[PDB]
Amino acid sequence: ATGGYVQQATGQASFTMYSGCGSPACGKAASGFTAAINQLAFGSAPGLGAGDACGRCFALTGNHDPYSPNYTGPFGQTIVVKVTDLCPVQGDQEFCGQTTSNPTNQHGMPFHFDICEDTGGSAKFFPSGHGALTGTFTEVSCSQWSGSDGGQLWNGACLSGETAPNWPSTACGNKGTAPS
Ligand SMILES: CC(CCO)CCO
Ligand SMILES: CC(CCO)CCO
Ligand SMILES: CC(CCO)CCO
Repeated sequence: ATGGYVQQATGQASFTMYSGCGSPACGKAASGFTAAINQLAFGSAPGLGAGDACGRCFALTGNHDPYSPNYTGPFGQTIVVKVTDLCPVQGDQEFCGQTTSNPTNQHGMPFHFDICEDTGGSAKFFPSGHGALTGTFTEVSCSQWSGSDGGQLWNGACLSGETAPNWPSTACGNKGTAPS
């Protein structure tokens, strides 16, 4: 996409959970299930505002635990998240370090969703004892997402991807150039 960001409506991803998603990088939280997405897909960098992932809705499915490769299941439910947040490239190199020159993480995945625990998404998705998974995602209409957006936390906040057609398309827009 613009900026060299890798923004595909469907693909393979890794998955983790995180806490404290009430002041996320898009500048609006939401009451439904939410996630952070890796920087290369988010479409912005820390401090540069919302990227084009902001507000888009995705159906996530886990089907492997790379840390317990003999575990056969059960996995969790497929859930629909709204992306509200950035999983930065400069932080966790295991999961969100994808760049334009090296577009997969340490699990070989080109995308990562960090699912916010606070509002219930991770309890639907991760079986007890299996908090890091790999699997798939597909962008869906936000008609498939229960929830209400929070208020703007700063000027420029954006979740306008919530009404956009699936990628390829533009809503909030990408900021600067993707990490190399
Ligand atoms: C759980 C929500 C209550 C306000 O709608 C806040 C989540 O950001
Ligand atoms: C064959 C493995 C067990 C698979 O559940 C054990 C030996 O690596
Ligand atoms: C996390 C899930 C594992 C069972 O498939 C349960 C969600 O209800």
